[PDB]
Amino acid sequence: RLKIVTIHQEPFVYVKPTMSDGTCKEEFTVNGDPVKKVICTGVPQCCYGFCIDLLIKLARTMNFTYEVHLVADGKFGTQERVNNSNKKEWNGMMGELLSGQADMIVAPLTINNERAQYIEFSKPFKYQGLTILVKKGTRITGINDPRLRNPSDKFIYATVKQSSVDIYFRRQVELSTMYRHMEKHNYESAAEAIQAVRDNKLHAFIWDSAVLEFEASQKCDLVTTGELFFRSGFGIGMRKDSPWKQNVSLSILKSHENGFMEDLDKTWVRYQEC
Ligand SMILES: O=C(O)c1cc(O)c2c(Cl)cc(Cl)cc2n1
Repeated sequence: RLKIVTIHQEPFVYVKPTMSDGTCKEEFTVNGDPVKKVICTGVPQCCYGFCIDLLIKLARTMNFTYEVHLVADGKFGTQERVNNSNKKEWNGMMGELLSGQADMIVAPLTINNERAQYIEFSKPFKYQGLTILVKKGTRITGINDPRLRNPSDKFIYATVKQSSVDIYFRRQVELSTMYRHMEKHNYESAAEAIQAVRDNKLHAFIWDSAVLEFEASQKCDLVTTGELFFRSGFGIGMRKDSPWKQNVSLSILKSHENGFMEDLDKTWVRYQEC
């Protein structure tokens, strides 16, 4: 069985406890359909969501058995220094895939050149990017809006401390002005930041576009605004010498063409009524 590694990241992967009898609660979408779930260890737990639906579709069309587990260190994966040395090694899911603890990463893993040098990405199953969350009525054109480009205590914007977004802004010389402002207001978690916008304590939250659209679709007082920026995509991760490489991509392309990927978006991200 293929060792699948994933991570808790709503709405792509939800993680909940099993019921008293060890099974996963039978639930259904507002649409009325049965929610597909799988046991993922990390203690057996219940995993479901956009990427789980995708894994199932792949497992079925490619005919392969699998077992899912949650990444041990709870990280997506970046190259960090080990034991106070200059030697660096991948942590998170990147690290588990390279070490053999996993044979495939199924999660919203952002595609980028640094990672592509060590592993192989399938064709993107969904595009990725950042957007801005604000309270309904607030007007912001995007990352180039005046109130973002020229910071002041009058309009507070931020992201999550030590997150991929925070690290990205910190490394861009061109964003130094925005970063100096953000570092003063960054939050401990995305949940707290989102709540701060609802409570009018944070005026704008910069974060993953799918996550923010998910939030806006359920909370009437919140909306995303401006054009998506710093784009890329999410892909399935596998070692370079993987035998499922071409087959995973061919399947993803077919799912794009037949409307399946859009169906997943409608189900897990774009909710009807807020
Ligand atoms: O490093 C990553 O791949 C990464 C990192 C992140 O921080 C991600 C967030 Cl908030 C949301 C989603 Cl849907 C995917 C994310 N991926």
